[PDB]
Amino acid sequence: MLKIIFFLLFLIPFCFINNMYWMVQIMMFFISFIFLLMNNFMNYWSEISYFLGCDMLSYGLILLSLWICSLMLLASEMINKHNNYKNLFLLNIIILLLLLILTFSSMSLFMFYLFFESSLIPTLFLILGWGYQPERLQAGLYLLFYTLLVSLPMLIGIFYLMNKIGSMNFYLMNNFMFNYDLLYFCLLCAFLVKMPMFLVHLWLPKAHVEAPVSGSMILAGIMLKLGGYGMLRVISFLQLMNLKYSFVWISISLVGGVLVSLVCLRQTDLKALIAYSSVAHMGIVLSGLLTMTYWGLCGSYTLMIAHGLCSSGLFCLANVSYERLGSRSMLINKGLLNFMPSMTLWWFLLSSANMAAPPTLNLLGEIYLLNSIVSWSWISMILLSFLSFFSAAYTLYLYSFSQHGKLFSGVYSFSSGKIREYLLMLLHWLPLNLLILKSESFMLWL
Amino acid sequence: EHFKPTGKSFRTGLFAVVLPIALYAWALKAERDGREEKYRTGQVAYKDRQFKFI
Amino acid sequence: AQVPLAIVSHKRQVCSLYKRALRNLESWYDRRNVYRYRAVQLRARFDENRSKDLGEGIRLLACGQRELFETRHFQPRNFANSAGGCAFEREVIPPDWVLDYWHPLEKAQYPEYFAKREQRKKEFVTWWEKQYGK
Amino acid sequence: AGWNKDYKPGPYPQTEKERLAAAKKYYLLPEEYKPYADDGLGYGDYPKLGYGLGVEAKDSYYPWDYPEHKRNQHEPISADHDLYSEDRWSQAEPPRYSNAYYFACFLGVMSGCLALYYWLDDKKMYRPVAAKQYPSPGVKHYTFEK
Amino acid sequence: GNALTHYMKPDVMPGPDVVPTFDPLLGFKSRKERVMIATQEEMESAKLPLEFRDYCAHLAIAYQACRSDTFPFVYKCAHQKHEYLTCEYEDYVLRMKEFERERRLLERQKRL
Amino acid sequence: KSHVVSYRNGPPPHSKATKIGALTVGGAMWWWVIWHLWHEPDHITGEFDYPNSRKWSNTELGVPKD
Amino acid sequence: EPYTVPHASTYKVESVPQLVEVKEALGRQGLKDPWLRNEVWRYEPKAFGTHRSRLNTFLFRGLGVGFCAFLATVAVEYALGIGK
Amino acid sequence: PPLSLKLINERVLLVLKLYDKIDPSKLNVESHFINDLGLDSLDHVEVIMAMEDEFGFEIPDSDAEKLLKPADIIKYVADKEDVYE
Amino acid sequence: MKYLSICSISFVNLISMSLSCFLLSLYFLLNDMIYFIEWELVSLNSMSIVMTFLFDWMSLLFMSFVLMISSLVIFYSKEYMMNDNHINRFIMLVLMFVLSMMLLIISPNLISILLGWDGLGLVSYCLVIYFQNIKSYNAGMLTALSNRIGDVALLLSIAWMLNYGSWNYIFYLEIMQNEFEMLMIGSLVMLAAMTKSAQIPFSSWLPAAMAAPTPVSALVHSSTLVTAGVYLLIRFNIILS
Amino acid sequence: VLGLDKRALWGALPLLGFAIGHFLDKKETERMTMFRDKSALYGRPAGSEGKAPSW
Amino acid sequence: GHHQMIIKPSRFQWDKFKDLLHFYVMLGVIPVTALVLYANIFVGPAQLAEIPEGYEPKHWEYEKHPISRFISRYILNSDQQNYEKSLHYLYEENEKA
Amino acid sequence: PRSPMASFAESVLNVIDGPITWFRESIVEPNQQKQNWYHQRFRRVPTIDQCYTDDAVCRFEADQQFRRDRMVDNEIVNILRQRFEDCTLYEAPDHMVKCRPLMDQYEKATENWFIKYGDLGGYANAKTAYMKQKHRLIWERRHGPVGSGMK
Amino acid sequence: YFKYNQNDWTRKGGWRVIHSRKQCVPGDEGYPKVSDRSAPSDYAARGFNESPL
Repeated sequence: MLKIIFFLLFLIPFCFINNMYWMVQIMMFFISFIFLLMNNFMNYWSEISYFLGCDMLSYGLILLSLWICSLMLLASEMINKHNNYKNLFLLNIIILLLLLILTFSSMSLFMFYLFFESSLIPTLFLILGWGYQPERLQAGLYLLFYTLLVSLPMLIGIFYLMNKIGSMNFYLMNNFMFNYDLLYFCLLCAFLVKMPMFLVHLWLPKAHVEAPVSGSMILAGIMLKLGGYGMLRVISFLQLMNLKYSFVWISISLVGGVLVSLVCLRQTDLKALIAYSSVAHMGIVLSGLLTMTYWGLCGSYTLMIAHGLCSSGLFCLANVSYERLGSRSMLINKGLLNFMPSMTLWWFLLSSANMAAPPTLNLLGEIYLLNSIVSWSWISMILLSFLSFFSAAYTLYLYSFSQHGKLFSGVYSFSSGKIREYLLMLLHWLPLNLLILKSESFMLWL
Repeated sequence: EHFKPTGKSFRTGLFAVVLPIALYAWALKAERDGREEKYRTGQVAYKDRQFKFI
Repeated sequence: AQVPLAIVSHKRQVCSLYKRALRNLESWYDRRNVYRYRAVQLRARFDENRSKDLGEGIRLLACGQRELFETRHFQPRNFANSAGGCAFEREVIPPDWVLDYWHPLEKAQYPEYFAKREQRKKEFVTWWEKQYGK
Repeated sequence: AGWNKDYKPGPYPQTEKERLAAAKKYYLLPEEYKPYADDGLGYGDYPKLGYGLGVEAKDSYYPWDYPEHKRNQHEPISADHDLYSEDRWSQAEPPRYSNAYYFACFLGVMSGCLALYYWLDDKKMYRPVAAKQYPSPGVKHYTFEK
Repeated sequence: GNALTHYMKPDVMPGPDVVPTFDPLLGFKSRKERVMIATQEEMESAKLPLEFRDYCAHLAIAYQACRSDTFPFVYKCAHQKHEYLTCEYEDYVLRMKEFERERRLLERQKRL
Repeated sequence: KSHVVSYRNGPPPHSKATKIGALTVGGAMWWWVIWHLWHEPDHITGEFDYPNSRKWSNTELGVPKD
Repeated sequence: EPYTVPHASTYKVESVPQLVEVKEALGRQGLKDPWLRNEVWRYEPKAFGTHRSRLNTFLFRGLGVGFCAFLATVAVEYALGIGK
Repeated sequence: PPLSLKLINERVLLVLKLYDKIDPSKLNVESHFINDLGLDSLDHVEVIMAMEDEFGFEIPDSDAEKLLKPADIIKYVADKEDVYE
Repeated sequence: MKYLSICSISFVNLISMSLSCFLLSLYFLLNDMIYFIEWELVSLNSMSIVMTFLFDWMSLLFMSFVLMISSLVIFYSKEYMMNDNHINRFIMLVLMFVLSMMLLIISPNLISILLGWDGLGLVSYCLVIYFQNIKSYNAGMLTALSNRIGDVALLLSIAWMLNYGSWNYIFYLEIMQNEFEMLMIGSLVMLAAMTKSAQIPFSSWLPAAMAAPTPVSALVHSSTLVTAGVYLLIRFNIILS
Repeated sequence: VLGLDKRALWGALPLLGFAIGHFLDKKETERMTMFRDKSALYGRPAGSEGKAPSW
Repeated sequence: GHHQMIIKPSRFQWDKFKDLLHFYVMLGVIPVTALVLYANIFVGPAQLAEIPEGYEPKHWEYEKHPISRFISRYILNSDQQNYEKSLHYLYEENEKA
Repeated sequence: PRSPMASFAESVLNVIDGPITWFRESIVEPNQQKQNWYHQRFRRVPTIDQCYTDDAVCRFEADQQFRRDRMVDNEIVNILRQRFEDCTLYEAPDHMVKCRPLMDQYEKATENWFIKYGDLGGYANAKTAYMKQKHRLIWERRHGPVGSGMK
Repeated sequence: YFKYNQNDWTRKGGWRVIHSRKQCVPGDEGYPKVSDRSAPSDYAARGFNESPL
């Protein structure tokens, strides 16, 4: 595992040498290939190195980050085009990636938290540094302060577990089952925030709408998963307490998913709409996760991988349109099929994946969470039908409205799509399908 | 900026989400408790347990 | 050009109601021989009111319009090639400025055409400056 | 171009001198301008426009600046234009009947024929024949003629 | 015919797909028996569907023998199809007589 | 946008292929229909007589004598 | 050119028996139809036929030939000893 | 196929000549309907309806007030079909 | 391709494929074969998510006519659509429409149906949206949401049929005729069949999809979505009957 | 076809980090040798054992 | 001849992209086809043989396809190694607590 | 080949089979090498009951053993499903009489599977499965077999 | 592929074929033909009956 870490560390100096922007991604893509060869993992931890291991769960999430963090560099070519502190920008991602790799590769719960939040600050610099609109302040704080407010109490819950278990290592924790009501709320309300839950999602539409394209990728790509990944490790020893209060979370997320889907239909901003679509699906992920069944756990792991690639993908396309039309509102963006017809194909495939269209990896995960939820209670069929219905209602509205109609009138002349953009879109979607072939690996982490 | 807890807004917000959540969260708790009670009591033979594989 | 003024004379409200009344008549009685028969009678009903005071006419339009709406067809005819028609503006033509972003080799497939457009561009600016004062 | 902070609505207008500036601020002559009721969920001093039969009922043949939206150059946009848009809940002409009328007829017909069908479920027309005499072991099937 | 009579005077009409309710040998000095032609093995070997495993099986088997003999030009076996239909018509008559018998008998008991 | 256009008039004459084709399509249909009626007239009417249950005698059904 | 515009003098309302049926009605009612000479072109019989001709042709096009082929079909069948 | 301007001049006049409440002599490119030819408003409506069916589209009631002589109608149809030849 | 119309290229492929499938359907009729090939994705809790293909005369034969009609509709469109634009765009959708309907037909597995089933829900939507007028937009939106109800129904049926350990419904339909789970699967699949077939009150969308080009209407309302629901029920006819 | 230049020569430094990273963890496995060929599930049979330990 | 310039967005970038992608995917397909063809035709699969009486197979012996034998032998850690490192680490970690 | 088409059918099957058999016999098979691959065998390890409450290696030993046995037991059900799967296809239309015994084998296996691994969800481990058994047995002696209720 | 590399018992992936019983009709060989598969081990063998182990 140290092979990855020391590779990244020695790539830090590449931020300082000039005319090395493009030589960075290749080193970032090549390491993904090298990491892609060392899959021999199992449910239990493997490749121990001083505190760094990796199981099938951590592997897929790590590999997802390397892929996504590599696409960030492709997407944010404008930073290179205007030399807008590109060297500092590169160092932000290389640091950020290292924090993620450690976070998932950490074997002890305290470490996971140590790099859990620490990744936030590199993200926070990203929003303020390279965001256009003035609201990146008022969205910079929300991201920082919702997270800190609920992560600091989690730190107490972590330490209280040493004095009982005597250690942080995940395997040793699973041997215990705790009965204290507050402790349950000090290790899940901290992750329920970052999922996010419907009622505490108020930061998500602000952070995503204002953050740059690259920040949108990682915020939607890996930050929403750290909440999901964290839960998968800490419901193991909260099984008893999970049964007394699960019905509160399931109802909120399920009803939260439906209500947000209606909110999606009344949006008029591409960035906002995609961001609210994240809350909709993340409600199903959390819902199935708390069902605790074998299906709900394997499925939740799957959907987190698939959704991140998609929602990250859809943020590419919004940036492409915004870069030229200059406005992210739906009213400006119309009939793009008649300006950039080649682009509209990628709009569809990424859009179709978001609505659980086949043969994507997204449908495999969504079939499963749906199974666990139904088994949990037949009453869940009511909204789970509504949520899947409306989860396509806004996706069509997102795609159709922005691509189909007659062209805008005031738009000034702008460049057409470039090869970089097409290559970026392929790398987002094409794995999202081929992964179905080897779901063997990225599914059975239990 | 133009929001105010004017009662109409409260009445709007009350029925909008809070009761759908509360009523439906109540339904989930009710249905599972009834179903759970049978299992704990030992009513359902393992032959008849639904969703064996879930 | 001329942009229509929203204010509509009472004389025009009768005119429009007459046009709508006849077009509605066609939908019910498609056939021309029947249509021309009934359309003639419809024109008669207007001439038996042509000699009336406007204030009385105000009462006429009100019931004249309501009965029309009360007798609207469930599938009114339109012209397929015009506003509201089933086949209206099917195709959308991008703005001219698209052409200028073709790859230079692509432009080589129509060298005459792009040769001319750039002569027009020279004329267009002088035309635009005069029209809007530059 | 400005930013959102430079364009968000001002607080609800309270005075005629304030109304006139507000109407000016949205390119409206002072008679159109009509802020929302300000119950507490109001949109501030933003106008109230549309809310009628919908966008598609606007004159199609007028030479709009933006034909696609059927809107003019600097004209404001209704706060619920996303709902009364041409593809959303709008119609070209007023509906023939009251909204209640349509639901009654369709459901009224449907219920009126659900009961009839189910009342006749017993009185199935059957041809005058006995059941298939599938050969079963140890059972005695005959043929009529001696 | 119809089935309102069964609704208005159910005492006389045996009803839909009526199974016989009187003794089969009643009112008969005797009534001869019915004989199968096709064994279980023969029915299974040709994958004869269960609803077609009635007394007409042997003719149905003969139909497949010929039909498979000239496939796809099955019109060259139109003659064989006539017999199988010629036979299954008889069973429909037997079911009809079986029905009338009960209807006539059911009337008799009402009278007495 | 067919290249042919006619104003207050019937369309132009028809090529030989179109003239023949109309008869061949219509003619081919009728030839099929007639032949089936000739060779299979027993499908429109019942290919098997519907027996008059009433005509049957009480004895042949073995109805006992009251 | 795509077409030629005929002269208004050509169209005479008395040609079409169907339109003339309208005028006697309007005379009885007391009105007059100005836009009547327009409709004449639709009912030119030589180029549009009548209701009867269009109906006979539409249903029975090729029936005469269709029967004639059938007679050959019966001929071959008899010559192949099939009909009996 | 392209609709030549000369044909538009022919097609318009053909319809007007067939209209029985007009004079075939006065009828010319430049004549006015309500002024010269003594057409009523309702009569002028019927003429436009013929023009609509003649060429196959709607002439908006707002824009029919500009059509006060057959030359204007000729220009209108030419503009819609953008045949300026 | 650069010198051959994609319609000309397309037609020969489909007709030859249709003709070959026709020969097979005859072969499967003679022997009364049933072939069931399937590839496996992942398994857990004694369960398996698979792609499955059931080749019998009924599947193969109807698969042929979908190709025969489709081939001619493409060739027909060579002249219907020569005039506007984007013939290459249009036909590449129609081909994707055939394959989706093809996979729907063959599928004997409830999960595998979703592949062709949802693909039809999407590709069909694109064709309806083909023209750029507003009327097409409203038409296309109505169909996808109308079919998306059927899409939702099958998703719940998948969860319920988990109780029997598999999604090869063509094997359990006739031995589990009584139990409540089949009645719950048959209940949901009925909705999925009703929506694609445009029954009451879902009939509204089928007239709306006329906004598509006429070749599309031939493909959607002759050998596809309208017939999709019927074929699904033909595979579920036991519990329904 | 690669389209790589002398700037990629700097790539050796990250590859240097790879080998150093590989070396340490490989050295770590040589520190993991107290259940090596001793666990109940892979432990060697008691007596007549292979000279070189597996892994 | 007689055709009308119909204005459409440029396709060159898309045309170029489809070409470049097709080139580089082929640039990988020919090697792997050579390897998989070389592996299957010349090396071939193993044969499932019963374990001799007292024989200890090396971990790579437990798999069939020759390429899979190669990966597990020189590219990946044996399953025993990860199993028995994990035992050590859990042992030491348990001693912490 | 009594049928005309079947006579043509076999003609094609000769055409598609002829080359591949030759190709298999001519190139692939003759040029390959002899090599044998074996089957993993796992020595049974002590169950969780013998493990102490403080040692983790012994618990880790059993947890992995429990998981491997779970897979074997997950799919021994899968095999039995495929048998009833295959009988229904190889015996239709008269398949009810023949699949009925196979389904009886299947349903019994599921219950034994569900009595052992059932209702544990994910995170099921040797400790949890064994402890379900201890509670199940206690209830059995006190209230009799499940499904009869308590006393 | 469907003649040699079809799915067998030593793998999970790969295409797996379960064909039905051909209609045996008179004139065919041994008309009173019966399914040779009787014991449960016969079904879904996947080539397992002829393995060496």
